[PDB]
Amino acid sequence: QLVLTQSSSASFSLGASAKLTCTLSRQHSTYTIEWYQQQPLKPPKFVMELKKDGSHSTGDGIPDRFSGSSSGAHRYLSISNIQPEDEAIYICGVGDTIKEQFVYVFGGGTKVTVLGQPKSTPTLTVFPPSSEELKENKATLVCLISNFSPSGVTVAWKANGTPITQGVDTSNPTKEGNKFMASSFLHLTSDQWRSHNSFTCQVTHEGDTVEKSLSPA
Amino acid sequence: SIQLVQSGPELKKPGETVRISCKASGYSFTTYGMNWVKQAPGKGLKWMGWINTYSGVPTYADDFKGRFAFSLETSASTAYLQINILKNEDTATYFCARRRSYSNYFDYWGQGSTLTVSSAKTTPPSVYPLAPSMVTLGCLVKGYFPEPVTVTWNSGSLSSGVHTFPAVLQSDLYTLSSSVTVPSSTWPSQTVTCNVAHPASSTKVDKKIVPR
Repeated sequence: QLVLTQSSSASFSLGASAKLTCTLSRQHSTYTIEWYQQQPLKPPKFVMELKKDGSHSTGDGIPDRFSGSSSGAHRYLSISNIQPEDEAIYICGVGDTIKEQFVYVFGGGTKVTVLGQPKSTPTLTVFPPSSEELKENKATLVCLISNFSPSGVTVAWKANGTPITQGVDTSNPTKEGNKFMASSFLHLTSDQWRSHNSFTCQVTHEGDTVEKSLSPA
Repeated sequence: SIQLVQSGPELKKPGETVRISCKASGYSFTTYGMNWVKQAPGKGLKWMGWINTYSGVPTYADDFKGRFAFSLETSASTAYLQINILKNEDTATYFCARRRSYSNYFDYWGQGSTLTVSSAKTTPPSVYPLAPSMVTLGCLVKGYFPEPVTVTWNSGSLSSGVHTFPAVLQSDLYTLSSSVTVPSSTWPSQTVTCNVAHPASSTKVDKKIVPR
């Protein structure tokens, strides 16, 4: 009947004392839990073991700004002076043994974002279709979006300054250094590429829009 | 210098069977429990159970009682996860993890094995060169299935200034782009090549970037 409850997301200001909560099921309020940290395309990594009295031991690769605290069924992971590198998903876990049978349960995980970082406007790099793709009667236009922070953007495309939505696919952002990047693709036929005066990648970031265009001519 | 190294990505059709492996090195395999953990795309971790590496006795979490089988080959220091009668929602990255039991925690993890369960066919990428102080060159890795692909530049010798972007997915085909930024004085006088690997189709593509 083991249950671990975690909020799905949390945000903290850069340099603040951040606190994440994992809550045990009532009947397991005295249990020792484990915290894990996970980044994109990587396995989780142990952060610390945390007991009901708040005592804790921290893992390989964890700096001492991380600490644990406890109150009742609640288990807290605190990060002093939180840094952008601390953005990750934090997952709590708990084990038990029941009639010689081991059981383990993970919480849902909490995605942590660090706010209050220096803002940075996107750089756009655009590429026309290759001659190789055009020979296959297709044209993919590529818009690489880089050097931006925070991570939220919206991307639209225009053809001769008019909205085009069919054939647009935009990636999620990923973290490079402390900033972010994403890509957007406009899939056309070769005839569409050849028939327009311009195509424009339009990126909105923090409510401000930047544009870069391709001219088939 | 303990490591857990898993088998590569796999694409399987619904109803088929897959066997994923996890090879331990740097310690005595039979002295620590090996656990299995499922992570569906965009979802949390789910403990599947564990296997006693001495006795070979598996323990399954309730949601994994049925189609799942843990086994061992102790002489190869390897644990296996077999999933039978595959379902679409078996699509996930599966991790093996060692448990130590001063402390109780998962102390070593495999890198993950990404399983895709789909009726769509394996498709190698089409790779296209992208040409226009610094210049940015690119490669478009178009229309592959399943994930993932890896991209390097000049066989890994070009690492600074490389950005590989997340894939997009549309109608059972993924596409991504990778870029490298180099001094304009060095191109095209010095050749630049992207190297793309698509493990699930056992394909490798080199593409030289030449002026358009």
